[PDB]
Amino acid sequence: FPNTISIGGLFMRNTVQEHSAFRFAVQLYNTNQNTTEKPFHLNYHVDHLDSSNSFSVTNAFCSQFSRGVYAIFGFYDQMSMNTLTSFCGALHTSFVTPSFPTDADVQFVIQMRPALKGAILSLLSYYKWEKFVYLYDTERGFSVLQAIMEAAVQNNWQVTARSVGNIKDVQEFRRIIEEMDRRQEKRYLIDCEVERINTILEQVVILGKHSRGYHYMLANLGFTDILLERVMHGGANITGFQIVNNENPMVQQFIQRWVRLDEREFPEAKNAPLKYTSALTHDAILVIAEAFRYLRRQRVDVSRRGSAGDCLANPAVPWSQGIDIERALKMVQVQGMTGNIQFDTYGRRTNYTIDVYEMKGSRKAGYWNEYERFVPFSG
Amino acid sequence: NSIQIGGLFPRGADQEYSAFRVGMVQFSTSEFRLTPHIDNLEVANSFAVTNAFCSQFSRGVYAIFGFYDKKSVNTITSFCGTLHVSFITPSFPTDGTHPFVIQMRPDLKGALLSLIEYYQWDKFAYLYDSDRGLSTLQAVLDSAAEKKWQVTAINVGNINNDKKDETYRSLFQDLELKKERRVILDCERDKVNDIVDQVITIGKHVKGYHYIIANLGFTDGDLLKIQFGGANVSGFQIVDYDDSLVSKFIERWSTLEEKEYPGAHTATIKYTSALTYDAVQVMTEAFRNLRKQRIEISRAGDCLANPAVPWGQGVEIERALKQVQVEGLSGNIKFDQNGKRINYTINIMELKTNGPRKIGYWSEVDKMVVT
Ligand SMILES: *[C@@H]1O[C@H](CO)[C@@H](O)[C@H](O)[C@H]1NC(C)=O
Ligand SMILES: *[C@@H]1O[C@H](CO)[C@@H](O)[C@H](O)[C@H]1NC(C)=O
Ligand SMILES: *[C@@H]1O[C@H](CO)[C@@H](O)[C@H](O)[C@H]1NC(C)=O
Ligand SMILES: *[C@@H]1O[C@H](CO)[C@@H](O)[C@H](O)[C@H]1NC(C)=O
Ligand SMILES: *[C@@H]1O[C@H](CO)[C@@H](O)[C@H](O)[C@H]1NC(C)=O
Repeated sequence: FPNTISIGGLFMRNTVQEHSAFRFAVQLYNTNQNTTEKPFHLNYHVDHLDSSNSFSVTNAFCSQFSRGVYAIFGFYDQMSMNTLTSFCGALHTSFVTPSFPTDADVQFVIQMRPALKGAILSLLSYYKWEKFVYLYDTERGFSVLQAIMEAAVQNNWQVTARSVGNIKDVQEFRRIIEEMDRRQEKRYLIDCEVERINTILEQVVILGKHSRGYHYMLANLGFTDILLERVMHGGANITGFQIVNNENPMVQQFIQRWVRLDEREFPEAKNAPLKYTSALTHDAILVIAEAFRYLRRQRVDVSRRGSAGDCLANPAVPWSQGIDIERALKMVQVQGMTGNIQFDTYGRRTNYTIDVYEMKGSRKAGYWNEYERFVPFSG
Repeated sequence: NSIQIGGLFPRGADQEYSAFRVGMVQFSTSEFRLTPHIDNLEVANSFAVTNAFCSQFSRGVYAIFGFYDKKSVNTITSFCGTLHVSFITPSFPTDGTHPFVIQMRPDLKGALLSLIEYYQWDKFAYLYDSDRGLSTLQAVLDSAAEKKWQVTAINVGNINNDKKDETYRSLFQDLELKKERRVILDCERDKVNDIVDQVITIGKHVKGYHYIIANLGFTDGDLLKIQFGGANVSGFQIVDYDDSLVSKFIERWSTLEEKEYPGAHTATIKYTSALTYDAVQVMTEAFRNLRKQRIEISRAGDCLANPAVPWGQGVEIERALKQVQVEGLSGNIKFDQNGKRINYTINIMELKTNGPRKIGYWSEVDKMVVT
């Protein structure tokens, strides 16, 4: 077994905090004195993409592949996702990611982020929503939109569905809200990026639709980054979702070290709000460490220096160690900042919990999992 | 002398590649010879598409003709745009304004929305194929929101061949509980034929039902099997068999030897194939135009070079492609600055017991006209 496992790191715009969390998680792994928990040194090579288009991501992937990596940690978006998954699948190189979980059943992609559609559908069921506005962007895929459309057919819902991801001028959000208010619409499912959710809710408050007869369901796991103060005060209902419980030992342990870091070494740690994607990043390093510790114990061949040669070698002959690496990543069960971490055969999170919040401050109202569905607490 | 070009063809796109070859003969000219390098591949596989692109780039092509799908379109747009290599394609037009891509296929959205209004539908089912992409569904749902339509949107992608026949029957049973008799099919030729087969099997091709076939190849479908039941059927056609340009082409095409030209020897041509033939005209005309302007063009190395090295003459090629204006199998061919078809015509068809009938057309300058 090698002395060093080196991984790739593919970071995009707007992953500053995650990048700090990545480096800190690897430093937590490497500074452990217990040699049973730290039997190899973890190394990384990071590439920062000024943009995440297919050309730049292919370029980064290939140089990482050539330098020698045993797996790649990183981020994709709608523009880069297909290229990455296709290259990982052809070359048997495992990508581990906190990005939106993919639409397709794919190989060699470990998807740290749990799917949200099931929790969304259970809560629409619990609140008995049959008529509502659905505002969405496509930055996290089409899973939710497809699920909403399909559930509308099964349950005879009236969904007014409006794509909002291309709206640049805030007066268009105002026009949409005013038209829906004229149709007596009181229920909004917002399936957008956090920053777009913030834009929309500022318009809700400007127009006084943050009062008691309105209910905003926020379909985004970055609930704690959404600006909800002005909305709480008006009296509207708010429903949100999270995957981080700040009372779990793993989280209290991370946070007390994280708040002490020098911001010159770890930008956006210290007092900045911790994004769930940064917890997912930490969790990725737990998964990677566990898998390689597993491979060591079982005396499985992982190769001397990792991947080698040309990503556009023709024919493409995948290294033989790739399949065993993938299986080791996919079989882990660990407790992380985002709770119980396990994966199915397509690298989707399984046997996970989502915590459900409603507004008053904000209180946890219940939890959701795949087997129990939505479980509300007393009250 | 030669102008090397790339041809990226999906595996089994036989009729398209036949039409490409017929175009190469028909449009050959004294000023130059187009010399194609053909890769056949899995167009849904971005890795495969990236290898083919880079391979063409290194041989030193001046443009690439090809196809992409929802999964590989970001590969094509990103590499073409970075390296200033023009892509000409009959595939679904891209969602935004990507450079170095010329889109032979006219946009359908405008005509489809006008045709919904023309029949005064405000309540309908919409069967969409998630394997093909979702931007027409998004448009239809946005219009539904603006105009207060009630749309029952059902995904007919991701259907195992195992139970395709059974799934479609249950889909249409559920529609009859809601008493829904107006259905749009946002699918291409094969899947349209599959669904139509099941509609007939359960007897919903009868009077009192209306189907709109939302693709640019109305008569590419097997329409004869739904022509006698009594249901209304409507669609869109960009290839007009009454135009003399198209009937002249059909005289030769219908008499080609099928063994040498797979998919020929027929009285119709799929719109994809027709747009491919038209692409050979557009490319020929672009390079001839560069010569009329005395803009000299000769000179690519490593696909993944750092830094990216885009050739200077790329912009000139792009510009010449985008300035072309000709008549082809798909009508008047002209492009805006982002390579999208403009100034085009889409014929509106209804099926009758004596065959498909042209009832009008939709134009990109105005909207729906009855003829
Ligand atoms: C860490 O080392 C201690 C002391 O040797 C040992 O008891 C423990 O099992 C080791 N590994 C763990 C906790 O995973
Ligand atoms: C707000 O929440 C309550 C439960 O606390 C619910 O019964 C009520 O219907 C909600 N308001 C709207 C407008 O749906
Ligand atoms: C689910 O996770 C729990 C711990 O949260 C674990 O004990 C249990 O065995 C897991 N269940 C399955 C079916 O994997
Ligand atoms: C079939 O077409 C006629 C008009 O030609 C129309 O009156 C009828 O409503 C159509 N059928 C359906 C189900 O809409
Ligand atoms: C548009 O197309 C028509 C019909 O083919 C053609 O004759 C006309 O000159 C074109 N108009 C423009 C503005 O290019």
